[PDB]
Formats: sequence, C-alpha cells, structure tokens
Amino acid sequence: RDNIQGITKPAIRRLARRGGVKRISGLIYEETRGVLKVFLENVIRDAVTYTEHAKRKTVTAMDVVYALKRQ
Amino acid sequence: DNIQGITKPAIRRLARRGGVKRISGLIYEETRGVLKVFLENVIRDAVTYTEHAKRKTVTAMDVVYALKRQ
Amino acid sequence: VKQDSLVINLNRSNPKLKDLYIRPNIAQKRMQGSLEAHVNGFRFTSVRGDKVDILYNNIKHALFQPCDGEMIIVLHFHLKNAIMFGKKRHTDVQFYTEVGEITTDDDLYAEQMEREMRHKLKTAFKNFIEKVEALTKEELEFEVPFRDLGFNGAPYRSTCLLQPTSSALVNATEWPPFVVTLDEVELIHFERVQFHLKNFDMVIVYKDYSKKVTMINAIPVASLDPIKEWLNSCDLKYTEGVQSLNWTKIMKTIVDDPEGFFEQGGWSFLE
Amino acid sequence: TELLIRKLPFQRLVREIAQDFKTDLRFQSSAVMALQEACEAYLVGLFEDTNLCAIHAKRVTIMPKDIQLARRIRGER
Amino acid sequence: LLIRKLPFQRLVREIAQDFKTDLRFQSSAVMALQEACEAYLVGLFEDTNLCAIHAKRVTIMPKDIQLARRIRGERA
Repeated sequence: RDNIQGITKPAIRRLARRGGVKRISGLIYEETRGVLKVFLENVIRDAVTYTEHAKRKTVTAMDVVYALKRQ
Repeated sequence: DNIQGITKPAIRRLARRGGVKRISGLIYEETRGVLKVFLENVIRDAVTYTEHAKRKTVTAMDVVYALKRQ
Repeated sequence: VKQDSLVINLNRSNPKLKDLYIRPNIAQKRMQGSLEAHVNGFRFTSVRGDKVDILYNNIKHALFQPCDGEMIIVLHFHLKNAIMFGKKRHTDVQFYTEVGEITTDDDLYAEQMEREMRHKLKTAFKNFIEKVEALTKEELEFEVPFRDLGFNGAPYRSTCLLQPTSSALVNATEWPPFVVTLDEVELIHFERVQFHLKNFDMVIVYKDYSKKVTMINAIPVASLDPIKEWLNSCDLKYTEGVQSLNWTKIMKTIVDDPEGFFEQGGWSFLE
Repeated sequence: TELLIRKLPFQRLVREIAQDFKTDLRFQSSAVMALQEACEAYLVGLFEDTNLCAIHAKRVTIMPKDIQLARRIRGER
Repeated sequence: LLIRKLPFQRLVREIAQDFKTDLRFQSSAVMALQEACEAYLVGLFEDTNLCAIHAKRVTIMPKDIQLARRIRGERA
C-alpha cells in the first residue's frame, strides 16, 4: 500500500498557502508526503500504546490527544 | 556588570562547542540578552515550585522541575 | 601540465548527448551545449562555438548523478590535472540537465510528461554511458553514488548531501562540487562528539601531510554510526573527540618534523 | 476546524499505518479526525518555519533544504 | 565547566531581586542553573550555526539566533 500518494498535491498547496508560502519548488510534495508519514506514524504509535495500556482494541480520541502531548 | 553573567571568551567557547566557526561582533550582546530571558523563565518557574511547597530557599531540585516544563 | 590533443574521428560511432549545461561557465551566462565522445577524449560542443575537450586519460573519477530525488542529472569529471578554460584552472568539469519546475500560489496529464522526461533523460544518460564504457573497453567507468550510504554535511558553507562511491566521497549537484578520493585519506577524526550535541564535525586528514585537512561540518549524530560503519568497509581508520583541534598547527608540526611525530606514538594523541 | 485535506484519502493513510501494529485495530471517527486535525496543524506550522528559512536564504520559493533545516532545529527525525 | 561561576551568579542574584522579593539560593542550585544555561546556549548555537550555513555564511549574526529561536518557539 502507498496511501501517502493519496494525500494530494492540491491539498499540499492548500496547506502551504495557509502557512504563507508564496511559491513552491517541485520536490516539496515528496518531502511533505514523507514528513507527514513520519509524524503520523509517531502519533499513531504513541496512541495505540495508551490503547493497550487500558486493554482495548479500539482507539479513542482520548488516546490520540494524550499521545500529542508527548509530541 | 556590563557583562550579564557571560564573558566574551565564554561566549566564544560556547559557540565553538556549537559548531560556530566565526562570530559577528554583535553576537555578545545578542547572546547576553537571550541568556537573561532563558535564565529568568527558568528561575521564575523554579521559585514557584519553591513556594508551592513552603520554602524561602531555592534548591537544586526546584531547578530540575522548572526545566521539565520546557 | 599540458594535455594531449583530442583525437576526433569522422564515422558512424559518435556517442553524443544534447541539452547540457557546463559547470563552471565560460562567461557569466550559462553556455548550453552538446557532449561528444571521441577516440581518446570528450568533445563539448557549445551553441556559441566555445569548445572544451576532456581526455579519458585525464579523468580521475567519472561520476554519474541520476535525477532520483534531485532537480538535475549529472555527468561529473574529477580531473587528474587541472585544465584551463575561462580565466581559472579547473580540476572539476561537469555536465547537467534540469528536470524540474517551480509553482506559484490537479494537473494529471502533465504528470505523465514529468516522469517521461525524467525517464528519457536518465535513459539518454545510461545509453550514452554504456557506449563510452564500451569504447574504452570498460577501462573508464562511471561511478554511481550509493544513496543509502549518504549523509548531510557542510563542507562548503551550504548543507549538501554527501554520498560515497566506490572510490570517493562525493557531491556533484552543488557548485563548487566536493570530491574526495578515498585512497588518498590517511584517517578520519570526528570532532564535537559528545552527549547533548546534535551535530559533529568530521575531519578528513590526507596521506599527503602538506594538504590541508578537509572539513565536513555540522553532521547530525544519528549519522555518526552509519558513517563509521562505511569508514570500516573502506579500511579508513577513525577517532573521536569532544574538542575542536587546530589542524593547520598540527599539520605544520608534523610536516616540519615527520620523524619525531612518530616517536610519540604518532596519531595515538587522538586516542 | 477547516480541514484542507480530503477525509477519505487521509483515512486510508491512517488504516495503512494501522497494519504493522496490532493487526486487529479499529479507529473511532473522532480519533481519525483528531489525527487529521493534528497533522494539518503540524504541516501548516512547519510550512511557516520553512518559509522563514527560505526568506533567510533570500528566496521566495521553499525547497526541501528549507524543510530539512526547519525540522532539524525543531528536533524532528 | 564552560563558564566562569562568579559573574554568572551576579546575574542570578540580580534576577532574584525581582521575585519574592527576599530570596537566597542554595549553592547546589546556582550550580544547576549554570549547567542548564551552558547546555541551552550550546544547543542554541548549534541551531544558529545551521542558519548561518543556510545563508552561505561562515559567521553567525543576530539574524541567525533570531531565526533559530523563532523556530524553537522562544520569542515569536
């Protein structure tokens, strides 16, 4: 599976625009894609850790926010 | 005095250990100012731990906590 | 050092490559041109008539930088002897083509265009390379860097990506380029290696003690171990220290008394 | 609240990363939305640091060099 | 280890006059604050240095510190 390819160039442009970026090099989409996958992986990894510490199979929004405090 | 806790050579030594090859003359006051801000925030955060407990004397332990808030 | 004369032949076999810029330049304008492989050398045909020759027996290292992860594709030549064109003498001559573009603030069909040029360019380059290697009887070879062994550092006061090849430590995508022949290295010594430091400098000392040490600055600690592992696979010894050392003074001391330096136990002072 | 990323592809990304873990895992919609709200916030803030960097280099267009610098100072990997 | 202790505490006390306002610092703690600072400035300089490099400059300037601190989230 490559679903990091599904997060879209226009999406990245949009996000960029909000960060106040005026102009963008071509390699930004792969970098951004990778940067995101790393970040996402950290939070999900940390998050499931709270989920099995409570002995659950289901990730609550609670798991996710506690994990973000670690980041 | 005119030095706020840091002498020009100590600044150079510090920057040297950071990978700094060269120093604009303007750096000493920039470093000094920036250090006063960091030091205050940590002292400020520390004594609050000291008066959460009741003590008028700040200990090393009051400092370790001030730092885990940053 | 004077060169030999380019031997050019008129015939069916003339591997050529179009759309190539030449670093460094012949003016303050970028001279585009074409590169041609003749019997004993390389001819570069510029649009403006400016022509530069490079001899296969003058090539010290021949590098091919593909376009993967990059905005360009490069042929790099590290020369045994500096050759003169323009004002200065140049040990490093390279040829590139740009593959990428700049958006201002979803186009799909145009992305097929993208990968196809990237595919053309790098097929163009491989097919040319495969010829030239064959014309010399594999006696001249293009070394392609190992990107898995890469690391970021600041030799030149920019942060670039340095990559090992078989014979060299290399960056061909930034000008001035960075080329270091591994066989010529005495040892590596890492400086500012200590806990709570996110960056260390790496010092390259040459077998030829007259040559000033080459620094690679502000490399992330995470890369310290991968690098060491590579250094061993090269039989390049290394050492560590917290303090930054004065190498022009150390090299001065050694070159001025190469004998008594090795009476102290030599490089052991690095521990 | 704004959500510049389309929800569906973001979800696939979360469920892909959900393998390589407890192989049976489910996510609450609120948990996926939290992740999404977090990610877009991280990217925007990162793009601000990035743009500062390009300015520092006297450039208007951001390049991976800018991102990498920014992420390096921040302490990311 | 990297800074002189004496002028550093002259700064600690000069700061101490703004808080309780009667305060006296345990000697171990003055030492722990110096240790904390040295580390802070070194790591700051590491980030500063990277910024100078980004700008193709050997020398670091207050431009550089300011950028590092901005990205670190210290002063906007």
